[PDB]
Amino acid sequence: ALSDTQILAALVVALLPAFLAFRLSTELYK
Amino acid sequence: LSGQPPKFGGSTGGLLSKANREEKYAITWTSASEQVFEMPTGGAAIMNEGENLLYLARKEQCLALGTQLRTKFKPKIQDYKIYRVYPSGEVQYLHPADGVFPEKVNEGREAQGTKTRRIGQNPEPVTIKFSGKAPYEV
Amino acid sequence: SPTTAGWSLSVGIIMCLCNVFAFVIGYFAIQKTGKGKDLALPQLASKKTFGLPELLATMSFGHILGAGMVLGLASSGIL
Amino acid sequence: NQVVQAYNGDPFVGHLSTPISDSAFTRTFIGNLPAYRKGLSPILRGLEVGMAHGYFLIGPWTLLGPLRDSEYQYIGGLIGALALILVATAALSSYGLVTFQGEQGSGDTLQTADGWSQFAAGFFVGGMGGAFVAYFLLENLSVVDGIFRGLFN
Amino acid sequence: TKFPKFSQDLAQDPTTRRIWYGIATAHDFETHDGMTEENLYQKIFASHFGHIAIIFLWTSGTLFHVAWQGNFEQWIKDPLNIRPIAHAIWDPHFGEGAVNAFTQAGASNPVNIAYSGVYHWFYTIGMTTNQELYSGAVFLLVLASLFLFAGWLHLQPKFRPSLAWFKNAESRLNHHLAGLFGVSSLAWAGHLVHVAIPEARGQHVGWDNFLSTPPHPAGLMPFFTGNWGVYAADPDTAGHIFGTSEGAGTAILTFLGGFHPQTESLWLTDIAHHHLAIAVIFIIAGHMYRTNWGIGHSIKEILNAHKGPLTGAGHTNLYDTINNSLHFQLGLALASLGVITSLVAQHMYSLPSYAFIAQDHTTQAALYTHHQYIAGFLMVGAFAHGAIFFVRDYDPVANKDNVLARMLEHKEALISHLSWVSLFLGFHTLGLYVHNDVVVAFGTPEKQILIEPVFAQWIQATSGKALYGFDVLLSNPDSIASTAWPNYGNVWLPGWLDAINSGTNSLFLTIGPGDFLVHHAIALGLHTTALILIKGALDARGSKLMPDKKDFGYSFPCDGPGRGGTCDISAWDAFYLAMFWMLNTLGWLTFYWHWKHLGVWSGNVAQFNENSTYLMGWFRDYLWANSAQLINGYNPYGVNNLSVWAWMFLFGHLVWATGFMFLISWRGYWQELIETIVWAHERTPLANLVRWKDKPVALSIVQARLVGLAHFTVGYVLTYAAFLIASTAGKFG
Amino acid sequence: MDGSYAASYLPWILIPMVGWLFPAVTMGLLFIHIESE
Amino acid sequence: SHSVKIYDTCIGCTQCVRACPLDVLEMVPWDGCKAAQIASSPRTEDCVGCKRCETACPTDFLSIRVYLGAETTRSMGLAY
Ligand code: CLA
Ligand code: CLA
Ligand code: CLA
Ligand SMILES: CC1=C(/C=C/C(C)=C/C=C/C(C)=C/C=C/C=C(C)/C=C/C=C(C)/C=C/C2=C(C)CCCC2(C)C)C(C)(C)CCC1
Ligand SMILES: CC1=C(/C=C/C(C)=C/C=C/C(C)=C/C=C/C=C(C)/C=C/C=C(C)/C=C/C2=C(C)CCCC2(C)C)C(C)(C)CCC1
Ligand SMILES: CC1=C(C/C=C(\C)CCC[C@H](C)CCC[C@H](C)CCCC(C)C)C(=O)c2ccccc2C1=O
Ligand code: SF4
Ligand code: SF4
Ligand SMILES: [Ca+2]
Repeated sequence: ALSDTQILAALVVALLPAFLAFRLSTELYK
Repeated sequence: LSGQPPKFGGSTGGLLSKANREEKYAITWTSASEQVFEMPTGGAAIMNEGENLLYLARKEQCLALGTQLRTKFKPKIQDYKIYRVYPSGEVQYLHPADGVFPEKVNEGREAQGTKTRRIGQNPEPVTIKFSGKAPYEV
Repeated sequence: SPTTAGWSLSVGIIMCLCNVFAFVIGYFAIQKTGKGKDLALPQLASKKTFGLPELLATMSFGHILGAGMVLGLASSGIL
Repeated sequence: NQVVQAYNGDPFVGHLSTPISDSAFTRTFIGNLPAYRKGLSPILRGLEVGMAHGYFLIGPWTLLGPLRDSEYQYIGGLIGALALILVATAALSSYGLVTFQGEQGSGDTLQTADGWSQFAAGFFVGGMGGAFVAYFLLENLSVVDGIFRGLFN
Repeated sequence: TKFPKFSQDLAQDPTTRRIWYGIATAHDFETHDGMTEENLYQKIFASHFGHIAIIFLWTSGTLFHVAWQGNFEQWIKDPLNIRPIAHAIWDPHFGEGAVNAFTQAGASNPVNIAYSGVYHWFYTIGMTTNQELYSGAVFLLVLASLFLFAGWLHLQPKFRPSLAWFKNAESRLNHHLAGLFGVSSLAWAGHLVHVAIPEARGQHVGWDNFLSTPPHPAGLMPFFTGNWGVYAADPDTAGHIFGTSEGAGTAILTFLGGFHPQTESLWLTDIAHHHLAIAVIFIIAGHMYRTNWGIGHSIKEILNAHKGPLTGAGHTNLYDTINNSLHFQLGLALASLGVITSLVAQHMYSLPSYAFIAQDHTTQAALYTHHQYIAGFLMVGAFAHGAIFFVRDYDPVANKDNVLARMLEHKEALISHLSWVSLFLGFHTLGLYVHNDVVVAFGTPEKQILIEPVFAQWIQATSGKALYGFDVLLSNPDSIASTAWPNYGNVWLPGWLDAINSGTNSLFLTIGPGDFLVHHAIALGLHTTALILIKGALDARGSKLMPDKKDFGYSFPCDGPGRGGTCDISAWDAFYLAMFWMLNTLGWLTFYWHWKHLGVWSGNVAQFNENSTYLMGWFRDYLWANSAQLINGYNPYGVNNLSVWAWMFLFGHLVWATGFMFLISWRGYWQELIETIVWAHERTPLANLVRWKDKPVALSIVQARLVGLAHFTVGYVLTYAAFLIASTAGKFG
Repeated sequence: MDGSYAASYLPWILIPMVGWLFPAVTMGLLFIHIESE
Repeated sequence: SHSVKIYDTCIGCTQCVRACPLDVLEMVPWDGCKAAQIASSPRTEDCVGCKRCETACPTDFLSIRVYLGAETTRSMGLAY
C-alpha cells in the first residue's frame, strides 16, 4: 500500500509545477 | 517647483499619507557636479546636473538634507530653497525666508521672541493665578 | 571499515590520469596561469604562460581528485 | 532585469514595487477583492466581505471551545461567532460614525458616511448569514457527508 | 474587445464570433499582430516547453494513480488472474447497484480497470512496488517543473534565442540524432541491463545497490578488451519464470530472436541488445552534419547536388524552402510520426515486448486501436500542413523547376490517377462484397469470389511461416537466406522460426480469403483519403473554379454561389472530407483487427474465415453478435461492470448524430432562427433586464464544419472505444 | 463511495472543487476576461 | 469591413453595381475600355460580403473581388 502523508507530499510537490506553469503561461501571454 | 528629481531607486522611508492629506516639503538645490548624497529617508541618491527637486515629509528632513549639502560637499551647495507644498496646490517658501541664511545678520529682520529681561526677572506663577497665561508670556 | 586497495600499478595509473584531467581543468580554468614565480622550461608547461604556482596547484588538485577517485572506487569495490 | 522599482514610478513615496506588493497578480487579485473591486455599491462588497468572515469564525470555537466535548458542539461555536460578528459590526458602525463626520468627496464610494454605513450593513448581513450557513453545514454534517459520498443517491 | 488580444480585427466585431475565433486563432502564431519571425520562433519554443510539461504531468498522473489507487502490489503476484485497476471512481451519483457492480479486481472502492497497459509496461521495466511508482511520479513532477521553468526562462529577453539559432538545422540534427535518439536509446539499454533484466531474473537493483551490484559477473573489462561473447554466455533458458530466479542465465545481451515462453513477449536481453545497436547506429548518424568544427556535411550541398535530367533543377533551393517554412517542417514531422505510430501499432500486437500483455487481450486491443487512430490523425495533419505550406510559405520563384514546382506542374495527372485507382479498387471491393453477399443470401455460398491472398501468404513464407507450403527463403532451410552460408550468423533464426510457426501468438497471423478483401478495402480507404488530402494540398493555390485561393487563405468558407456554386472549395474543406475518410478507414481496419483477433483469441477462427467474406457476416457475426454483452450493461434487472461502457456507447451515438446536425443543416436556417429568438428575448418582460454584450449570431460556415467534424470524431471514437473495450472485456476477463 | 486507499477524504474534497469550484471560478474569470473593456 | 477590389479587366458592363444590394459600388469614368467606365467601391464599409457583385461579373476570371475580413455591425447585417 501507500502512505497517507506521501499523497500530501506529492500534492505539495506538485504545487511547484502549478506555480511554474502559471508563470510560464503568464509569460507566454506577453 | 522646477527641477528633475534625483535618480533614487525608491524606499519605504519617505512620504506617507500625510503628504497628500496635509503639507509635504520640497527642497530645491542646484549643483554643477553629479555626485552622491545620503537621503535622510535612508539610502543614497544621485544629484542631477543642475536643478534638483526632492519631496520630503518633514521640515527637519529637508533641513537635514540642506545641512549635509552645506557641510559634506567641498563645492558647497548653498543655493538650496525649501518649500512647503500643500495638496490643495499652493507653495510656501520657508527656509531662506530672507535673502541670507539665518546665522548672518540681514539687518532688515525684526526681533521677535525677544524678552526685555533675563530669566531672573521672569514673573512668578503666584502673581498670574487663574489668568489664562503662563509665567513666560506675561 | 570501507574496503580499500593497498597499492598496485592500478593505483598509480588512475592517479596519473586524474592528474592529467586536473592539468586540463587547470589550463582551462585558472585565470592567472603565468603569474607567480619564474619557471624552468616554461615552453614545456604551456608555452611561457604557466608558473610554479600552477604546477603545484594543478597537480595538487590532481592528488586531491585522485584521493577521491582511489578511495571512492576502492570503497565501491571496482579498482 | 530589476524587479523592485519604486511604487507607481514615484521614487519618494514610502513604498517599493516588490513582486508581492505591486505585481500583476497582486494588482489583479488585491484590486479585485470586494474592498477594492471597481463599480460595486458598498452594500454588495460589505456583504461579500461579511460572508467570508462569518463562515470563518464558526470553526475556532466549534473545534476548540468550552462546548467542543459536549452534544452542543456547533451551537457554542455559532454563539461565539454571532458574538464576534455583533461586536465587529458595532466597531464598524462606530468607525463610520467617527471617521466620516467631516464632509469629504466621492472619489471612492466606500470612504464616506453613507458608503461606510452601507458597508457595515452588508457586513452584518453577510457575517451572520455566513456564520449561520457554516453552522447549518456543521450541524447537518451527516447529510453533507452522505450526499458527497452517495449514501442517498 | 480585449479577449483576442493577438488579433485586433477580432477585437472589434460585437458578436460571439470573436469568442469562437479567438479560441480557434489563438495558436496560429503566424497571424497574430506584431509578429516577426523571431518572436514567432521564441513563442513556439516556449509553447513546446509547456507541452513537454503537459506530457510529463500526464504520465506523472498515470504513475500516481497506479501507485495510490491501483492494485500494483497485488497484480504482480498473478498478472494473469487479477485485472489492473486504473484509478478509483468517486462520483456522488452512484446508486447501490453501481457501487457493487464497479467494485472489481479485488478492491473495496469502486474502481476502473486499466486498459492502457501501463501495468504491464511498469512490470516489464522493473518496477515492483508502490514506492517505486511514487518516486517516479514525484520525479516526473520535478521534471515537468524543470521544463516549465525552462520555457519561462527562454521567454526572458536575455535567454531568448536568436533566429540563427532556430534556423540551425545541422546542429539540431546532430544533437537529436546523436544526443536525443542515440544517447537516450543508450541510456534505456543501460536501464534494461542494470535494472529491468536483473529484476526480471529476480534480484533487486534499486538506487542503493545500483553501484554495488554489476549487471554481469564479468566487469566492463571484457567490454573494453573486445571479448564481447561473455555478455551472451548463457541466455535465459526456455523454462525461465519472470520476476524470480529459475534458469536465469546472467547474460545481459543476447539475440535469441523469439518469444519468452512464459510471458509470451520478447526477451528483455534481446530488447537491451536492440537498444544498444540502435544507440550505436544513431550516435554515428549524429556525426554527419557540419557544425562549428570542419568535418561533416552541409545539407545545402547534399540537396543542391541532386539534379537529374528527368527533373531538371532537382532539389535546388530546397534547403531554404524547408528551413524557412514551419508548416513544411511540421508536415514532415507529422508524416514521419504518423508512419511510425502506425508502425508502433502494427508491431506491438505481433511482437509484444511487455510481460503478459499478449495474454491480456483488452489492453492489446486498446493499444492497437489507440495508436492506429493517432497515426491516422497525424497523417491527415501532415497533409493538412502540406496544404498550409502550399498556401502560405510556398514561393514558386525560389522553387523554380525543382521537385515541388514539378509536383504542382502535373497535379492533374496524379490526382486523376488517384481518382482512377480509388474508383477501380472501390468498385471492385464493393462489387465482390455485394456479390458474395447476394450469392450467400441466395442460399449458395459456394458461388462466392474467394481469392487467396497469395502475395501476403508468400511474404509470410519468406519470413518462415511454413504453413502454406511454399519453401522459398526461410521456409526452405536449404536456401541461401536460411543458412546464411558465408557466416551462418542466424542466431535469431531458430527462435524466430519457433515463434512464427506457433499458432498461439499474433506474430504473422494466418491470412485467408477474408483478409484479401479487407486489405483491399483498407487500400481503398488509404487511397481515397490520400486523394482528398493531396487534392487539398495541390489545389490549395487554386483550380479553374477559383484561380486565387492563396489570397483568401487556408480556411475561408466559400466563394459565393457564383461560378456555379463554390461551397467546399478551400483546402481546409479537403481536410474536412479526408477527416471523414480517415475515420472510416481506421474504422475498417480496427473492425478487421478486432474481429480477426476475436477469432484468434477464442480459438474459433472459422467464424472469421468463413463469415468475413460477405457484409452480413460482418454485420451479424461482428456488430450484432459482439454487442450483446455491451447493451446489456444495464438492463431493468440490474447493472454489471460494463455499464459505463454501454452508457459511453449511447453517448457516442448521440455525439455522432449531433455532428450530423452541424454537417447537414447550414448557417442560414440557424441565423434566422436566432433572429427570432433574439426578438423573443428583447420583447419579453423581466428578461429585458438581461442584455448580451456580444450579439448572438449563428456559428460560421467553416466553424460549424469544424464543430460537426469534432462531434463526428468524438462520438465515433467514444462509440468504438466503448464497443471494443466492452466486447473483449465481455468475453476475456 | 468508501475509500480503502490512503487519504480517502482527499477525493471527497477534490471532486467538488474540480467539479464545481474549478469550473465556476474558471468560467467566471474567463467571463470577466473575454468581456472586459 | 470587407474590401472590394476592381481590377483592370473590367469592361464597364455595370452588372456589378446594380447586382449589389447595399449599393457599395458605383461607376466612375475610365479610359481603359470601350464602355469608358470602371466600377469603384467607395462605400465599402457597407459591404456585407454577399458576393452578388462577383456573381454578376462576366469577365473571366473576375474583374471584381470581395475579400472577407474584419466583421462589424454594418458588415454582418445584424438588425440587433
Ligand atoms: C433604546 C435604543 C436602542 C436600542 C434598542 C438599540 C439596539 C441595537 N443597536 Mg443601537 N444605538 C442606540 C440606541 C439603541 N440601539 C444609540 C442611542 C446609539 C448611538 C450611540 C446606538 C448606536 C449603535 C451602533 C453604532 C450600533 C448599534 C447596533 C445595535 C443592535 C445590537 C447591538 C447593541 O447595541 O446591543 C443592544 C443595546 C442595548 C439594548 C442598549 C442600547 C443603548 C446603547 C447606547 C447602545 C450603544 C451601542 C454600542 C455603541 C455598540 C453596541 C454594543 C453591543 C455590540 C454589545 C441593536 C438593534 C449595532 C448593530 O448591529 O447595528 C447594525 C451597531 O452597529 N447601535
Ligand atoms: C543532445 C542534446 C539535445 C537534446 C537531448 C534535445 C532534446 C530536445 N529538444 Mg533540442 N536542441 C538541441 C539539443 C538537444 N535537444 C540543439 C543543440 C538545438 C539547437 C540547434 C536544439 C533545438 C531545439 C528546438 C528548437 C526544439 C528542440 C526540442 C527538443 C525536444 C524534442 C524531443 C521531444 O520533445 O520529444 C522526445 C523525443 C524522444 C525522446 C525521441 C523521439 C521518439 C523516437 C521516435 C522513438 C520512439 C519511442 C520508442 C518507439 C518507444 C518509446 C515508448 C515508451 C515511452 C513507452 C527535446 C526535449 C523542441 C522542444 O520540445 O522544445 C522544448 C524544440 O522546439 N530542441
Ligand atoms: C463533475 C462534478 C459533479 C459533482 C461533484 C456533482 C455532485 C452532485 N450532483 Mg451533479 N451534475 C453535474 C456534475 C457534478 N455533480 C453535471 C455536469 C450535471 C449535468 C448533467 C449534473 C446533474 C445533476 C442533477 C440534475 C442533480 C445532481 C445532484 C448532485 C448531488 C447529489 C447529492 C445532493 O443532494 O447534493 C446536494 C447539493 C450540493 C452538495 C451542492 C453544494 C451546495 C452546498 C450548500 C455546499 C455549499 C457550502 C457553502 C454554502 C459554500 C461553501 C464555500 C466554500 C468556499 C467553503 C451531488 C453533490 C443532485 C442534487 O441534489 O443537486 C442539488 C441532482 O438533482 N447533479
Ligand atoms: C483562495 C485563495 C486564498 C484564500 C483562502 C481561503 C481558504 C479562502 C476562504 C474562503 C472562504 C472563507 C469562503 C467562504 C464562503 C462563504 C460562503 C459561500 C457563505 C455563504 C453565505 C450564505 C449562504 C449566507 C446567506 C444567508 C443565509 C443562509 C441566511 C441568513 C442571511 C443570509 C441571506 C446572508 C488566498 C487568500 C490564500 C490567496 C490564494 C487563493
Ligand atoms: C511535408 C509536406 C508534404 C508531405 C507530406 C506527405 C505527402 C507525406 C506522405 C508521405 C509518406 C507517408 C510516405 C511514406 C513512405 C513510404 C516509404 C518510405 C516506404 C518504403 C519502405 C521501405 C523502403 C521498406 C522496404 C523494406 C521492406 C518492405 C521489407 C524489408 C526490407 C525493406 C526494409 C527494404 C507535402 C508534399 C504534401 C507538401 C509539402 C509539405
Ligand atoms: C445548431 C447549429 C447552430 C446553432 C448553434 C449555436 C447558436 C451555438 C451552439 C452553442 C450552444 C450555445 C451550446 C454550447 C454548448 C457546447 C458544450 C459548447 C461549449 C462551448 C465550447 C467552448 C466548448 C449554428 O449556428 C450552425 C451554423 C452553421 C451550420 C450549422 C449550425 C448548427 O447546426
Ligand atoms: S451555400 Fe454557403 S458555402 Fe455554399 S456557396 Fe452558399 S454561402 Fe458559400
Ligand atoms: S460586373 Fe465586372 S465587368 Fe461589369 S462593371 Fe462590374 S467589375 Fe466591371
Ligand atoms: Ca468542556
